[PDB]
Amino acid sequence: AVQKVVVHPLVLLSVVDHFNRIGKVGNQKRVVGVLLGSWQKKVLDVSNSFAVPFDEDDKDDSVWFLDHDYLENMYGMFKKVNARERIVGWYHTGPKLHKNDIAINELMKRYCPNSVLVIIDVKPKDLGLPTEAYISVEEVHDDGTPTSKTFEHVTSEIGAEEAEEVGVEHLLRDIKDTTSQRITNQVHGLKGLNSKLLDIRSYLEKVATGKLPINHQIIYQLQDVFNLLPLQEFVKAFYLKTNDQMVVVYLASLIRSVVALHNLINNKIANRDAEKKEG
Amino acid sequence: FLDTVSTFTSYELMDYKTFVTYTVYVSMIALERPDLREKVIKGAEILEVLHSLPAVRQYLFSLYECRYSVFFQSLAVVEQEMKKDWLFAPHYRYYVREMRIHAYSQLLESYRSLTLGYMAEAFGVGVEFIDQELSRFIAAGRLHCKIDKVNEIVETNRPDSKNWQYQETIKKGDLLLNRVQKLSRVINM
Amino acid sequence: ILDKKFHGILDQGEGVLIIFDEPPVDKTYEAALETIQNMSKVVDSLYNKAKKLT
Amino acid sequence: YLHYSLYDQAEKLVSKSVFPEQANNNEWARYLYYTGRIKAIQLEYSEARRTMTNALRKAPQHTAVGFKQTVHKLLIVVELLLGEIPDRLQFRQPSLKRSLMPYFLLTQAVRTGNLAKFNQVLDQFGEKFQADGTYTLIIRLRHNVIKTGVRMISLSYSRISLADIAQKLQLDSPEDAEFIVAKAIRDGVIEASINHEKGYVQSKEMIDIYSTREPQLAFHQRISFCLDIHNMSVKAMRF
Amino acid sequence: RPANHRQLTFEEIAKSAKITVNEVELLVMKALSVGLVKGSIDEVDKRVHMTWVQPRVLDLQQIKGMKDRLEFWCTDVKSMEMLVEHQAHDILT
Amino acid sequence: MSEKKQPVDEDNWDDDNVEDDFSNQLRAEKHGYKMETS
Amino acid sequence: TIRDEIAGCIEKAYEKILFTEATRILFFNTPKKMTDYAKKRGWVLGPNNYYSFASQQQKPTIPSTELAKQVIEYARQLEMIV
Repeated sequence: AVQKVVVHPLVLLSVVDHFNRIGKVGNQKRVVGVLLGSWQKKVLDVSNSFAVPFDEDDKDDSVWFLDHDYLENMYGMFKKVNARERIVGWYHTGPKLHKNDIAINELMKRYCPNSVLVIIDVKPKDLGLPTEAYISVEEVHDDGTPTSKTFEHVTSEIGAEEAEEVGVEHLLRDIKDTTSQRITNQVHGLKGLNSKLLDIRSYLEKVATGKLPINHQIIYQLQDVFNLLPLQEFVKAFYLKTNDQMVVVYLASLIRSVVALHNLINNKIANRDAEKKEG
Repeated sequence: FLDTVSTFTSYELMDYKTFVTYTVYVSMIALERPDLREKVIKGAEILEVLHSLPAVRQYLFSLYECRYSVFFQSLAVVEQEMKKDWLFAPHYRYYVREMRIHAYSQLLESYRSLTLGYMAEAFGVGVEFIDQELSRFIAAGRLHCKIDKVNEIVETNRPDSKNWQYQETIKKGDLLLNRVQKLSRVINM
Repeated sequence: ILDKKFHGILDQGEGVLIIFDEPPVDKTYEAALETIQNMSKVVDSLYNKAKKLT
Repeated sequence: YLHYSLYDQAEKLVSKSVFPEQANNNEWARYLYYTGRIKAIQLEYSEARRTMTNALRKAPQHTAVGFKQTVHKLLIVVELLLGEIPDRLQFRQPSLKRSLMPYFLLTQAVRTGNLAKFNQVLDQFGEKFQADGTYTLIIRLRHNVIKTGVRMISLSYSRISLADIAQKLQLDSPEDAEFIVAKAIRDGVIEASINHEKGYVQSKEMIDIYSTREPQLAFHQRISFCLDIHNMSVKAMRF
Repeated sequence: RPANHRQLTFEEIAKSAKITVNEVELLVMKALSVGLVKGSIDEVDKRVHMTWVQPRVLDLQQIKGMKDRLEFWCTDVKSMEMLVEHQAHDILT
Repeated sequence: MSEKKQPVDEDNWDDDNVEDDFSNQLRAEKHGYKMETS
Repeated sequence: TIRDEIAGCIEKAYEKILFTEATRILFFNTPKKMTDYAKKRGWVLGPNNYYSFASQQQKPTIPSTELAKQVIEYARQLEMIV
């Protein structure tokens, strides 16, 4: 159970350079390596990790190579450097998954009692946030079959544990403190919209060719949180918002008339000064 | 005249009782109910002397409990008095009807589902009296309230923080806005 | 009621009193009075203007 | 076209090209005054009184002795024709007093509802009314007296009777009071209807009309006007 | 009924729920104990008010024909996003 | 300026506007005589 | 211009009239012309009775989103200027 970890972009850059590695050394495609971390709480830090030299056979994804001299042995040399960021999990590239992820994470489960695998992004093209984490889960079914371990979306976010932007900031050379709202608006809208499009296409598949998860466990309660407001007749909220906009336009009117007077007085003062007292 | 500790008796004070007269003929208007009790009631310094003129004093006493019958009795009284008193001849017209409207203000402010007839008793026989009176008073643009003849209404209304406390905003930020506008027009044309 | 000891409306046409008071509006009072003072200040500045003009 | 007969104001109605930089800053003021007298004599209350108001507040100074005064006597004739005017005395030059000896009693006849005085001010001062030379005032000033009555009393009482106001203003019959109330609904001041059996008005005032979204309708014009003057001060800061 | 009038009268309740007027109150206070619906039921009009509920199990025909809400949402909040942005278009800046 | 055709042409003074507004209401006994009318 | 101004001003904001107020304000006690009024303006000839309609005003609910578009061009005009 983890709500967030420190996704420190330094380990991001490590991932990126070793993806460059797996791309330049040959044709090993799926970047997979070991995630290291220090369990402080349900919250955690991911700033140090590494890729393990591993290969996945085309068929039988349950093919992997985790050298003890490149992990267990390295761990001891890394133990003298910093014992905090312990063996905590691992990661894989490739958008959806392969078949081995579960077996890999359960092999490494001995190292970390809550071991993680992370679908890592090698091409930042997302609408929102990159790679996310998935811890060991026991979530089989109402059927309750032999416990499946397909690691659920163990939410987290991009933790910047420390600034260290002495160089990081020194890299951006692009942005300011955006005093931007429109950017947020277009992003939010289009993202909700394309998400809903993915939704409707998925559900048309469900009706057409979708499996038993057609309404698996929450998709109906998905529609229930949609059913939060199931024209929604917000007439209570309509006159509510009427008084709200009384407040809004009182704000607008008073404040912006103040703004008017404000610039008016002294801008005109300086204007007339430099205008007629110049000649 | 808030001194009351420095105008005991002087070659300028024609009569300290007349000092009290001039004082009350401005304090039953300046002094709102808090200031009323502050200066008249609380300020018992003038009381040790205004003990000599109890007519308007008891008028002021009713001026707290709002006893409109004796209000009108002493109202007629003080009306004649000002009618026969210096430096008021061409102006005393308002003071009395002002006392009228001001008292009616609070009286209606009591509550709404009320009648002038229930107060016509306090008005004396004041149905037609206050009919024309308050007709011309609201016509004088006074005392936002509601009253009828076939219904005989009373009202408590006129909250400033309904629109006026927000209307002054433009009332002035347009008056002065265009003031400075034309003022800042001839700066160039 | 006249002295803020009570805040509400009584009745004789219905004989039913009702209590109410919700005065405080820091927005209106505060901002409006500040703007009034701003108007006074602009009135002040008007004479600096009329002077530096002529 | 003002001093002589009045035929070619349709020329301004078809060829309204009257908008320069408004350079001389008093030429435009008195220009709006003259065309306010035009719309006053065509027919207008609202637009004419607002351009009279704009020329009034666009009086340049008082550095020229008593020249606002006669022209202001003819300026607020339309405000007299409103009926909602008090005595106008804050304008009064004391050298204008001997010429407004008619005009002071005329605005007193605006404040009074007397009929014999409404025609006795005319019978007393028709020559100065010809010095004005505007019949438009007296052709509607009786109607202004009855509209002053209807505004006052219809703002006063919720369910008045037409007989009370009628035989309070000497109407003597129900049916012309009905035509008064009907042409007042047609002129749109108050809701007041008739409990139709023999008249006997059943009516109401109007509070709880609206007070929140309706100000912020006009606040668009408030602050859009403010930002117009912002950009005008910007284009004036350019100088 | 997806529609409003969520201040429903007690009438359909007392007709089709085989319950009486004196027992609709128990019918929904026992449901407050249940906890799937928590209405703010009117009692001056006796109306059984509808708040949030626990909806269904499966409506596969409405899992297919939820497009009139889902694609409704998608293209209409998208279009009105385009309209807000299209009225504030050239302050892209 | 007056460059137009127009070149052709508090004791109680403060209370005077109200006075002419008071010029229509019982200017200054029938108020008090109404007491004994009923 | 008496009669078509009666067609306007017969119930502008009235409660109701009857046969006798038609006989007073109108004239010519009953032709097919006041019957033509009752069958020409969209009128309910009530039982010796008159009404403009069943509600007289055609019953006069969103003041929000149009002023939201106003806020769009309003903030837009406050933009591009300083």
